[PDB]
Amino acid sequence: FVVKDIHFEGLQRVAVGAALLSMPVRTGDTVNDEDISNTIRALFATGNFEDVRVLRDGDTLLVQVKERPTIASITFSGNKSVKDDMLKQNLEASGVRVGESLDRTTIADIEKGLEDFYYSVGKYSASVKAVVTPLPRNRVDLKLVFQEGVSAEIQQINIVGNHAFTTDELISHFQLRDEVPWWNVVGDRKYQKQKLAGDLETLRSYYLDRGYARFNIDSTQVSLTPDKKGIYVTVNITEGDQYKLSGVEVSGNLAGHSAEIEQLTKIEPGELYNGTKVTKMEDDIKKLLGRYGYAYPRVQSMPEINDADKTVKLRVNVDAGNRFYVRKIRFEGNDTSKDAVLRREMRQMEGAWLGSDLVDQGKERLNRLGFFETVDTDTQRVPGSPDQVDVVYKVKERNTGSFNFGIGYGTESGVSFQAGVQQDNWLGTGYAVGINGTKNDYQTYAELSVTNPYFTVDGVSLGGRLFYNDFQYTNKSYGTCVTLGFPINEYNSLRAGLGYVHNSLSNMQPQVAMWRYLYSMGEHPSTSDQDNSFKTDDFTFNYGWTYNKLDRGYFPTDGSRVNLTGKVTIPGSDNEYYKVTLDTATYVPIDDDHKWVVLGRTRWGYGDGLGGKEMPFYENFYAGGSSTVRGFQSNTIGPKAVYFPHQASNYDPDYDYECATQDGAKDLCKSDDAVGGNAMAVASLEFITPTPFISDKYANSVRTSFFWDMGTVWDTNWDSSQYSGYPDYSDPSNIRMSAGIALQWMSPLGPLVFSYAQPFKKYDGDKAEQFQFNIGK
Amino acid sequence: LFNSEEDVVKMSPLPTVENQFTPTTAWSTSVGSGIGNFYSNLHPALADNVVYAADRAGLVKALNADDGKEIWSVSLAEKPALLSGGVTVSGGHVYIGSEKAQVYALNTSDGTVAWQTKVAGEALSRPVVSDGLVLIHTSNGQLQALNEADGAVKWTVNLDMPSLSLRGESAPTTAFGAAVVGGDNGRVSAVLMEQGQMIWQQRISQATGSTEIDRLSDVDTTPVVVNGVVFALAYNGNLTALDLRSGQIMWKRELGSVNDFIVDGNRIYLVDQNDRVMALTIDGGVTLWTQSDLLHRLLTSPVLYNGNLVVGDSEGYLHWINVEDGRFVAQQKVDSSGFQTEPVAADGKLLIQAKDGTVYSITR
Amino acid sequence: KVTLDTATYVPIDDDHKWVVLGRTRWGYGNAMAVASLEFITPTPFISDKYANSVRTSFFWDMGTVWNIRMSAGIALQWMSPLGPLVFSYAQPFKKKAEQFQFNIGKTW
Amino acid sequence: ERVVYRPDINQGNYLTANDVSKIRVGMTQQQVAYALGTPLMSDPFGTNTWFYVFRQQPGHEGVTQQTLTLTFNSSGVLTNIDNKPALSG
Amino acid sequence: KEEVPDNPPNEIYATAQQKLQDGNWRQAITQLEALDNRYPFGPYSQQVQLDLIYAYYKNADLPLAQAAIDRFIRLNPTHPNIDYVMYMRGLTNMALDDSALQGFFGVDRSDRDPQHARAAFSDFSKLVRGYPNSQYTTDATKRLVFLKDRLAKYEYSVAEYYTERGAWVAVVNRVEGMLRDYPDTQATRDALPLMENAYRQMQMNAQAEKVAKIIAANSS
Amino acid sequence: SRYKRQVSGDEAYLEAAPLAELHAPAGMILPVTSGDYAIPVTNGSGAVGKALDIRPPAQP
Repeated sequence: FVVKDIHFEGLQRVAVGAALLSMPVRTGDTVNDEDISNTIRALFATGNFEDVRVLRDGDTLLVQVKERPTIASITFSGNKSVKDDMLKQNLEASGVRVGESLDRTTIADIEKGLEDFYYSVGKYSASVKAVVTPLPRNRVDLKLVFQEGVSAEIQQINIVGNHAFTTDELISHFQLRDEVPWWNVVGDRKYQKQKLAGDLETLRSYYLDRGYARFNIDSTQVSLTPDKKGIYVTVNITEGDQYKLSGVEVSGNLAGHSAEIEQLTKIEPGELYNGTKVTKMEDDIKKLLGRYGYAYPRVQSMPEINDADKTVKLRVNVDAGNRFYVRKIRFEGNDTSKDAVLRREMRQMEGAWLGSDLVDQGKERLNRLGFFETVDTDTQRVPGSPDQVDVVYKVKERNTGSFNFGIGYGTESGVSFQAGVQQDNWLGTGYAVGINGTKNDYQTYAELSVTNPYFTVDGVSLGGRLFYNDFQYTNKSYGTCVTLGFPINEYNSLRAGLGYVHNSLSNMQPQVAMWRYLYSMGEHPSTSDQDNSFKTDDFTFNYGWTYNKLDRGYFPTDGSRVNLTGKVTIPGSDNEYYKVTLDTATYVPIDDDHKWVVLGRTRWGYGDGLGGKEMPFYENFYAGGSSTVRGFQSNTIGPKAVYFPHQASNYDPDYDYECATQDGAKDLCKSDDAVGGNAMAVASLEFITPTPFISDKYANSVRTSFFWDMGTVWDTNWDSSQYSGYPDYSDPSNIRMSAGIALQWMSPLGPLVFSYAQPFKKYDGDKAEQFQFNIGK
Repeated sequence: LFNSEEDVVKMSPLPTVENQFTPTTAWSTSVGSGIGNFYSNLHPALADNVVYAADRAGLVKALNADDGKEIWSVSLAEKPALLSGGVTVSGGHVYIGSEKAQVYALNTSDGTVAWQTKVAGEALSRPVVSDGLVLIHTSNGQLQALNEADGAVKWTVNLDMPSLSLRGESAPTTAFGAAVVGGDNGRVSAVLMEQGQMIWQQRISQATGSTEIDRLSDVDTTPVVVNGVVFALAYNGNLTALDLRSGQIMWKRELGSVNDFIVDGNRIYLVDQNDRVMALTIDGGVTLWTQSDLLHRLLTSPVLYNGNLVVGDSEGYLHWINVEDGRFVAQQKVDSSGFQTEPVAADGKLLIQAKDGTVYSITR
Repeated sequence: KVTLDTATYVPIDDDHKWVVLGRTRWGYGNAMAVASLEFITPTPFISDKYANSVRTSFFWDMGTVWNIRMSAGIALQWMSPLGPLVFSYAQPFKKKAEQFQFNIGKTW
Repeated sequence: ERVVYRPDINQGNYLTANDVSKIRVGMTQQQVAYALGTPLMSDPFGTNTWFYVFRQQPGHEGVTQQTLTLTFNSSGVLTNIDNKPALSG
Repeated sequence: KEEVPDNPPNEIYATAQQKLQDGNWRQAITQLEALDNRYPFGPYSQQVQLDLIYAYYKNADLPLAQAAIDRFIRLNPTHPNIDYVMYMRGLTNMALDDSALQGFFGVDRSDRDPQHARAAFSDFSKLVRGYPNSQYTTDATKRLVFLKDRLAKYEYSVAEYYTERGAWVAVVNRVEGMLRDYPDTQATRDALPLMENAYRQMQMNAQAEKVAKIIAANSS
Repeated sequence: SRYKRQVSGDEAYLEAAPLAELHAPAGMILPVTSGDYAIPVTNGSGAVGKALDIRPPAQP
């Protein structure tokens, strides 16, 4: 039989031509019932529907397929542990495409697939139910709902066959927890399929680090209680035996670096075996060859085990391969940042041999720049060349710019304003700008900051700033500065910068600690009154130096830090002075495990007049508080205010202008209120030693110490001849000091500190504060 | 927590009846702490009116079956033992397993350790004793037969293990010198006890309905042999009856799948995935009566006693069910934190251990 | 300095047009603790198309600094073409005062 | 005369006495490319000359360069060699 | 958003097209998506897709215009007006290059990531070499003439940075790259002094004199 | 969306200077050219800039 034409109806999903070309037998072909069934199989393949009827009443064939709504939209019920994106991506991967054919069989299948997904993510006992509803013109909407009980809780981890080590210690090293203490209820108990593998590798690492080179996990398995809350994990072990490490030997195609490899691969004979130090040895080998331009060396340790001698001979096989050269560096996703803003940061040159650590520390420098959410390198051999590669950096540019604006309005006070525009990475060129303002009702504050981090490509930054403040003692100041700051080693950094500062001082209380300063200026305000007003204009040469060698994160173990800053007034300033400062820190470990540490600290400072003028009192030094010496209120340690009797105090007595008031005493107040000194000395000896309230798994997370803090602040040119009846603040020997304890903790975003100290030596009016707390330092 | 501890099992409200049988505690004693939250097979045992009982901490105690007073106590632990597997008795020896792969044999007279050996991994199964062998099933699917006088292994057989087990309790049984045993792979097997030769084995469940849950198929029930027919029952699989020698399936039932079936009067009594009690005939499993009223009030192994089926639930009630129609007969007092382990089919006595370790003697 | 804060939301009516909010903030740098509860309503005079972005709220605030402060207030929020905007009115129960506030804040 | 901390600017391809002494007249271009590695510079303007420049400027100051240059007849036969061992400033 | 009554697809099409004629792309886009969702395989599907790629382009939904264009060229690679879709792939990739710098235009952004300009050049040249009769060919040619210069300015910016860093072999390699890829443009003629400098700093005086000869003979 | 400018049809590209090929001095050759060549085929009929009826064809 031969068919001359084919008839269809509906053709909702597919046109006549597409259907005809899809089927195996087409118009004009010799066909029979079997070929018609094959066309029905093609109709199955397109996956619309299956029920069909056929008729052969002449030279043409009539075929039709029953039409029902199949094209499905998807909507979900309340999913709690598995998020929407996870759910929908899993659904799509399963095969239920949005706006695509669907069927009861498909619904059942996707039900079981979703169940398999839930149980895979460990939501055992879950149930999946899916339903559909009709829509006009062959469409439907898929509604599927889930019920899911308590997540599976690992009842125990039961290591078996371990010896010389207890189960609780090994499971202490697991990230899984069979119990969470009521001290740490924020902990976790949820089972995870892949985390178990990570913990089994942690157990293997532990035994290999203790030296059991024959260690094998000869079976590991999981079981599940009939009520499916409880999961049981059990793990068989055999260690075999403990082994010593014999002399390493290096073989293979060494590129003449044999001396620098042998001296690296030394070990003392009879050393106890350890897996991490072997891995570190192999990594240092391939790092060493990497530094000299072999981007892709092969290294493989292949230990030989003497079960009789209890010794392992660690063979290391090395071949350097061939040198690699970077012909191109590329950046991608850099839609905004000027390309030089990326290239300037990185250390790998183009047209040079590939240092595999230089590319990675380039990526680190790009992260530490901060403009990018993510950075990831790739490296691809160019076609037709054995020796040279492109390196390409993908990035996501973070949105760095910020803008905040605020208005306030009130009763008993007027309008208030704030504004704050800032953007590091300015117009992509890598400048940082900021402009900030605050018109209060009784204050005005504004400042402008711009900093070019590469004024020259070597990394000399040039900063500038402008500021203005005024208040309604009454104070107004405004000024500018520019600073050049440029590293001199990885550790050691230097910076310098001119500055200018106007300030106007008015309506201040008359007191000995500043009236002599005004006298040195030739400003002679009456001590009976508060009409005083003084104006001046500093021109300044600032400088500073810095040193960091701490080689640690949150808690330093060893090394030192120093910071130095100073000022000199440039000639032609309306006042003239200098000051200097040091901060230092010095950590000395008293055991070579760095578990006991002696920490010294100091601060220093001095400042004085030039040309017979005197240093402005607002530049004075203050000491006390956790930043300086613990157990004292902040700034309390200096010499105290000695006020003159003054009428018209604060424009009206108001009954609270204590001491020397309009209705106050005839004589000088000698307050408890501390002015600063013009000179300072501070020291600490701090001893850092953990105590049995610890676990080794958090003994790095908490640090405890006790210390002896010493401090003194004095007023080097206090005239003891006129005020001989009052304590001589010219004398440095009034050293005051405390001792105490401190506790420090390091949650991921910042250190946190507690301290207790007794100011066991102190003098009149020093405000003690036994208990002190601060973040970050 | 954010998870709100939501409830999805919706356990059936408590069915209740007048206490016709007026169950009462003959005596009650504490044998230590309980098994508590750890699912495990510890249950009491009896010989010649001396009871023996055990604690997951390690404590083993012997009690008089009528007085409930201690005869002896041993701590059986280092200066916990994670004691498990559950007590068995033959002659003068008390055999006990551990989740740390030890097996202990204690003297009935005083409890002194007569021998102790290590088996391959945790011995979650109850030791099964026969004609000079102590046969123990481990969590590694190993069957190890220990010399009754000596504790040394005579032979071992390996049974395959799924990537995730349910529970390798799967205690064996002995018949005509062959041991018949379950296994986490869902195949009942038989081995020749003098020497461990494989005789036959048979798969009794479907697979591939899921990557995991629907192919959880553990035969953790004890099989039972009567008149030469083996009965076996598998978590998602069928109840099946088999010949002791052919290993052919006579018939299959889906009617129930999971737990601790028993047989008497040619009727099989069973507990399902969801805790419905039912009775079945040997002559092809069909429902004689069913008691689908207890679903998810996690039941225990049913014990036939005084013409009733006794079963304890997750919260402390001994449900008594009539042996010949599916109707409740009594409901004992709420006992200490519920039950999670078998009652023992002692003669005249009954004992059950609550999850807190209290043993209870139940009488009418 | 460090600041950490938590917010929880739970609707009262099943269309979620009526919903209630609790917020707590802790800050260190002197230190501050703040606790707040807010009720949220459909808006007075515009359709759901605008309600998708315009919001109105009534709130209780309690705060302490180491001072104690307590206030109750009505607030409006809008996501403008420029950026996200807050307007607020307050009548404090504890002690000049912050009787009106207006606040715009965006990253570019 | 500047003190600011520069990174180690290194340029070209690596040369040593052991490497360059492999090259001898009459080698085909492929064999000398194998002996030293691919030339990181070559004369673009219509001739075969190759430039093995090895240049280093590590640390704060001081620079070193070795210039090896090779030139080839057509079909790539090395006909002349020049090797400047230091920057003839 | 809300949708109009839909039972006559011609009327929802006519109102979508009216909104597109008006320039209310935010309405036309949503109503054409509604028509595509309700009648995806209807006769209007093709012209609806061409209107929808136009609305995505003018609405600046460029990654959706890209997805729809790739899907269209996949679905009908032989469509008789596929030249327009090729042209729209050029325009959408070039418009992805021409981004604002943090919302402000007119900064010389020629040395930001060129990959979208490179793709736009590839797709315009794939148009002009394939469909030389099409009316879009002359505009595509002027896009190409702009894009090549905009790429050479990137290579020049990198050669200038390596000149400042003093990586003279990178400077020489990149300017030789410009001289082989981008021979016939400004920025290349501006880069030749960088190559002559780099050769002179490396004491490769013969090459420096060759480059100075090219500069002289080509000096404007 | 940041692209608002170019999607307006800015025709700022039409200002871009024409291509201006180098010529080799005596005794030299310029490096061999590569794939970024703009084909010279152009048509006067083809409109440019805002004048081009970018809107989709009347009957696809």
